[PDB]
Amino acid sequence: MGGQEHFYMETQSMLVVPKGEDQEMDVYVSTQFPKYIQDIVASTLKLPA
Amino acid sequence: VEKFNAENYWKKKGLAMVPLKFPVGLGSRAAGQAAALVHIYLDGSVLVT
Repeated sequence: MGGQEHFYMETQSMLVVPKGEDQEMDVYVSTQFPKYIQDIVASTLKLPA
Repeated sequence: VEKFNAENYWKKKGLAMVPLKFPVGLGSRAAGQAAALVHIYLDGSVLVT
């Protein structure tokens, strides 16, 4: 049995905006799992959640 | 200051002392109500507002 592309009509898309205070980031992203986005971004920046 | 003012015609000193009772409170119980929202993320960090 062959695979299959998700083929959501909206491609992968995000905007990451640093606030400029206390290394606060806001992440606007087309995802199904915000808490996971928060984790991997915080980890990558070595920041608390 | 009394000594000074007896010896100086064009320059005078003065002293004063005032007391304070400053009451605190608003008109009703409802005016003093207050609220907060606290999250604890899975890394243990806290967000409060």
